[PDB]
Amino acid sequence: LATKAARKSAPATGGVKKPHRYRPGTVALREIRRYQKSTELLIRKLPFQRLVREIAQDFKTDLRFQSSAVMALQEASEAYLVALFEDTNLCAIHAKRVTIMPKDIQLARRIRGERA
Amino acid sequence: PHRYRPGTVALREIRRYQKSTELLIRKLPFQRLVREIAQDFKTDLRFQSSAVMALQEASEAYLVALFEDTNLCAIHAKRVTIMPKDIQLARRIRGERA
Amino acid sequence: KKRRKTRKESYAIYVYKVLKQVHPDTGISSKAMSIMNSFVNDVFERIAGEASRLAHYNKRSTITSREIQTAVRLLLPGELAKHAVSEGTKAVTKYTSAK
Amino acid sequence: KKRRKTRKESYAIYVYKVLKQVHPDTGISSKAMSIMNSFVNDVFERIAGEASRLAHYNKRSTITSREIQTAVRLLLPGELAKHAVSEGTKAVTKYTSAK
Amino acid sequence: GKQGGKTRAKAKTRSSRAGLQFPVGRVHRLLRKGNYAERVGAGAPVYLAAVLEYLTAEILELAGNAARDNKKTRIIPRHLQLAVRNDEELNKLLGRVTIAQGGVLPNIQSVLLPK
Amino acid sequence: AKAKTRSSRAGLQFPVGRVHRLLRKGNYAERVGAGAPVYLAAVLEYLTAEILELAGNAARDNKKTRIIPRHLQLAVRNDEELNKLLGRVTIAQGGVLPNIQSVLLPKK
Amino acid sequence: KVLRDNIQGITKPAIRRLARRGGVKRISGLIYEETRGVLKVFLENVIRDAVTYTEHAKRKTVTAMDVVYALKRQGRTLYGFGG
Amino acid sequence: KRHRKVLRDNIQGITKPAIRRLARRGGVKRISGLIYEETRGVLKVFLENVIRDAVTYTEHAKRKTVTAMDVVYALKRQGRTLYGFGG
DNA sequence: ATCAATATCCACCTGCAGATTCTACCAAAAGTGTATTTGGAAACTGCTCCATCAAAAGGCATGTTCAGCTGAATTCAGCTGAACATGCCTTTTGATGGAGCAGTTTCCAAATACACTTTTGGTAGAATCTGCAGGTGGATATTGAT
DNA sequence: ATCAATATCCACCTGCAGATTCTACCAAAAGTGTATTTGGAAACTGCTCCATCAAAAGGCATGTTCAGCTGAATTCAGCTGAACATGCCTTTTGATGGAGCAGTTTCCAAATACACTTTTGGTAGAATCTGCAGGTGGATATTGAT
Ligand SMILES: [Mn+2]
Ligand SMILES: [Mn+2]
Ligand SMILES: [Mn+2]
Ligand SMILES: [Mn+2]
Ligand SMILES: [Mn+2]
Ligand SMILES: [Mn+2]
Repeated sequence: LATKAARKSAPATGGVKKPHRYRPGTVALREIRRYQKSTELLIRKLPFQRLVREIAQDFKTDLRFQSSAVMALQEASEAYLVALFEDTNLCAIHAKRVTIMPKDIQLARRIRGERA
Repeated sequence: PHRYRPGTVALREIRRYQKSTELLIRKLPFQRLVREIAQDFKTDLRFQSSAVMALQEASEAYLVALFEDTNLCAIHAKRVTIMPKDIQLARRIRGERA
Repeated sequence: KKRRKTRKESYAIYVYKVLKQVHPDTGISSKAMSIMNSFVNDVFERIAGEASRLAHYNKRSTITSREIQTAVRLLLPGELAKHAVSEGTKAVTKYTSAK
Repeated sequence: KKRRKTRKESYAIYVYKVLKQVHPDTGISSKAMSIMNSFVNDVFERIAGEASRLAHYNKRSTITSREIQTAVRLLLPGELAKHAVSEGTKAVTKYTSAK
Repeated sequence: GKQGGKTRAKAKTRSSRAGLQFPVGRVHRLLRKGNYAERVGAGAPVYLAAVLEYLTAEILELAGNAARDNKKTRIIPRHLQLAVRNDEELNKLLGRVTIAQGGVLPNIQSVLLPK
Repeated sequence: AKAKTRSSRAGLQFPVGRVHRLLRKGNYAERVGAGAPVYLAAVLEYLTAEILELAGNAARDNKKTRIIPRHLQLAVRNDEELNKLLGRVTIAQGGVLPNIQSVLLPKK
Repeated sequence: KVLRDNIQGITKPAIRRLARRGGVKRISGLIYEETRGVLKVFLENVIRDAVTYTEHAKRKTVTAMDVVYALKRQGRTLYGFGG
Repeated sequence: KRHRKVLRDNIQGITKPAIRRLARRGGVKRISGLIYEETRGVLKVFLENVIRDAVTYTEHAKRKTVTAMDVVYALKRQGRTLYGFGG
């Protein structure tokens, strides 16, 4: 090559930019939308089964559990935790914040009558 | 002239009302209110004197506590002045609205 | 050895009949039916419970359609209570029409 | 002549007897007594209710002191319950042991 | 006088008489074995059965719609949750009840959305 | 034989014969054991003593002989366990416990 | 000042007294109307049940018993008017 | 030796991401770093309470096996009625 | 306001899990038909416990003035979210031994079912008293001003 | 800091209002003494269902880096509630018929209890459907840089 046009023209496609990022909070909303649509449980089944067994064993030893007794506990456990968060959220928002804090969790329960 | 600062008289009123137990709404107005509402449910009703005292006891007991929770909400929001937002939030978390 | 059965009643077939009445071409998973079954029993104990207490409150020893009716009114919210009562009375009236 | 009764049983005299055992020199407002009574009825109803349930769960026809015990274990907070169990067992034992 | 336990006429269920799908026979029976009152009259089960049936029709009509909405034919628990939580009255009635595998209604607080 | 009530035997003040009659006619079950009413009676009485003890004390603190509703309330909401046991229970003419959120006290 | 409404009968100083027992120090001007509404819902719910008990009892008078029973259902259990 | 492994610290099986998921369904957009430990505590208590009652129901039935029925009854006591497991 | 970069649809596809479908078996239901028991509607009648009036009483509505508190506006340290790399540990498919629920028969301890006797807690005045709530006096501790 | 105004204590003091002890009257419990019944425990044992092992693979969890933007701190004004001084309109406080809430007696519709006959829902085992969950691929939004 010696011809007319092409001479060390390395900077031709300058429109190709570097990386990509979602602004903080965009993904968090994507996830909310995501989990609010589903019903699958969200705590890893085995770890949960173990916590249950640990607690139970510390109230009474040598105990057995129906697979479903454990599922029943998980179902109740998350249903409870999820609702707790809805309230917690509301408290944070009341303080004109967006970040839930323990302070909110505790106010939610105080009003609810769990540690009032 | 003499004059107490805003929030002082309120403070000793808290101290006084917390100490006592007497009802605080005026009996007749309450009597009238209870009867007015009941008429919507069934007409020509008599109310045992004790039925009304019971309702008043329950109602005030209810309101006082709602004011407790309401206070916590306001304070939660770095305030001292309770507003409607505070009653509403509390009723939501309590399960009466949410 | 022996022939060891078990037996555990449900409202399943009945939930199903009604199911076919409202939406003729729709089905229901076993999990959902389990739930429908829980619901029915729940409401049943709630209504039967109300009735129970209502009867003692009045030194009554029998629970009749009348106890059930106010139990329903005490337990079911607005429009739903209104409709259950029509259905209840309806059924009772028709039942007693049998000579 | 007259002839008209009604009758109203109440836990009042047993309450009073107990007051005189703890604080022999302390009296009690009429309204205070009305609260204590309600209280005893309440706890009575709550306990019997729980024991009722225990029996059905286990397909049993009778509510024995075992039912009362666990019913108590469920209904009362830690210490209160611990003591109520011992008091309970004490009464029943003392009853059988001697007649 | 046992000449009656034979030919002609023939039985008819009580649900049949009431005009119901639900088990009047079974319901009346459950009322006795649950120790609610000493005695239980005949109309008691008929009524209760009418009410229970009625309510299940209400939840099923509502849930079946949720089924249609998500292009499904077999109602699943999520359809039950949606139906209940979207109906003010059913929501009230089952306000202390948790339907396993039902999830929650999608709802994001306004102040959480972007600019 | 010269009769002496069940209460006497179980060694308690509360009426065993009554708790029994109540349980039967309560529609809680088909049958009722001989010991259930005794057990239950013991429990009712015991808790009754618990509250009276505590309220008796409240009276003495307010320098009073006769126990009134306020006394029962102070006794109850001042005890972690009895308070939990009565958390959804409101005692008429009992009022509340003195308590003011610190954020509200005077600045100096 | 003559032609009154009943819920308006529950006056500002009364509501103010309630709040104080609740430990409130400063109160927004809008709390009174808000409170009256809460009280109305409270009374409505309870009385509806009480009167329902009244009617069932074939009575034309609401007894303290009816009020108590209604409260227990609201989960508002009250001591002092029965058992 | 017969059997048995010691169960301890399983509360940490409640992973940061699992709790973050729960919050999301709960409609929570942002979370303070101190929430994970709070939530663990709150849950431990929730569980002890249901398990206590449930296991109490068990011991009463003279059983060594906790059934769904146990859990279901323990939950109705706490006012947390669960549908779906033989109610 | 474009374009690029990802996420989000959304209908098409079909392989498997799980509904829906009979065959039959059977036991507990549920129903049908005399006989016996009784709970409560129903009519009255007395006796409280209400709703109505009047006078007699004590809190509320009002309007002014200013302290203080709530928000608004500004700033900035860092927490917390987004993304990325790596390696574990949950999830899954299977299979086994055996604890331990859950049937079944089988009795006796305990419980219901009258009947008879004794006692006792509730009630209705009737008289007796007593704890203590309002009232006083006067000291002293807060509160707010200068 | 020094009063000066109020509020808040403490010690008494005394009347009335609502606890007391008093007596006597039953019916209703509750105790006792037989008789008939039965719930449910013990003693097997058949047969779900739980605990436990294994072993391969993929989906998640952990840990780290980087900086957008969020909470928290500071400041400052307008303006919302608090405190205040009393007349006035309504809420207390009692008396006075009479409406119902209840004791009481009666009488039949409705509930039981008992014993056959009979219809029906639960289930164990196999056989055949069939919504639909994942897998794609590519058309359709939704962000975020610029
Ligand atoms: Mn790339
Ligand atoms: Mn100035
Ligand atoms: Mn790792
Ligand atoms: Mn004396
Ligand atoms: Mn200025
Ligand atoms: Mn004056």
